[PDB]
Amino acid sequence: SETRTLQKIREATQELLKYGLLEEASKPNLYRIVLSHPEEVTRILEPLDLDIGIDEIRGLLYVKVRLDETPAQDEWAHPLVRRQRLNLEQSLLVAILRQHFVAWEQESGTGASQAQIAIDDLLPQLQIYLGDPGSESKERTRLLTLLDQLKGHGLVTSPDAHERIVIRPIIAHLADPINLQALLAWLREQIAQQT
Amino acid sequence: FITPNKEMRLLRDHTRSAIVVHRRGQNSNMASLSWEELERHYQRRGNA
Amino acid sequence: RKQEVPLPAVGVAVTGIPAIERLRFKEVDDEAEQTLDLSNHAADLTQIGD
Amino acid sequence: MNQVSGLAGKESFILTRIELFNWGGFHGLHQAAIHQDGTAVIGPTGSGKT
Ligand SMILES: [Mg+2]
Repeated sequence: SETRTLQKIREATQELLKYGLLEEASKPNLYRIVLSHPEEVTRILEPLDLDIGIDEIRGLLYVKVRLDETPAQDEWAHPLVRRQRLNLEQSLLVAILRQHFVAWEQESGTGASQAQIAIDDLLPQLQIYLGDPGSESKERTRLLTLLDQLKGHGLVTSPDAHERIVIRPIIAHLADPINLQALLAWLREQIAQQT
Repeated sequence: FITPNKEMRLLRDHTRSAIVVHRRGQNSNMASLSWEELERHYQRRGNA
Repeated sequence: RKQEVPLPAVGVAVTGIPAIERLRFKEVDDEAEQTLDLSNHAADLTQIGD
Repeated sequence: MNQVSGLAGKESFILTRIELFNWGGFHGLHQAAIHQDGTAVIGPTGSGKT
């Protein structure tokens, strides 16, 4: 009867609402289609108060809440986007990854292919703020499970066969990056104070 | 009124007290004085 | 009794759209000390140039 | 001029004091006095007037 929305755009919208972000580096077809039909996607998503913010420089899309410009509701609330607060370890790990990504961008430029970081590099850095939980096996398992948890949010790729990881471009658009820097520096200073 | 040291002479003629605020590193201090107390302070600067 | 019957899906609920904005970070208490210090800064005496 | 100044304080509320604490660069407590007839706030560029 009525016209049906194109198959590719339907696939794009469903995938984008499932994972929360596309990437040209891992889904070139779908990413290309959405940028060629920005009005169509933004129209499909507008009724839900959802909207896509496009980052051409890093070749990344992500779903963001659309709600109106600074109404009496200073902080947005949305039935679907359930806000979450990461636990301490996740926050510190995200701060470390944020710092690494920013540092690499400072050298290779914005949007440069992220250098692969070895798992071994991260363990000493977490040990600064968490000490040694008791064994190398325990700490490595903790790091692996934390990276698996973060992969859900799309911040990092899964460890490869050589036990390295990559930092997804999404980490640049976190909610409030000032929170990471302040907390990280605060603990980094407290450890020196107490030692 | 607020002025960054402009047309002060005009302020003298239509206001009775001034708040002198100065910067020092990352901390700013504020003082409240009358025009005549500041005039006396200048007269102390007048020895130079 | 862990087979999966071919019954349809109804009431399919869409929630948890993982918008990156939705995240928040850990709040850590700082119980070091609380500041009485309320010195009146009487040192605000003028120190200004010509 | 004070003949017109009789309106101030008589009919309407007038600002007379502002008290700060750890607001901007004003570490610690502070306070400034406002004369009922009018005040002028002066200082070098970028010191804390605004
Ligand atoms: Mg200003």
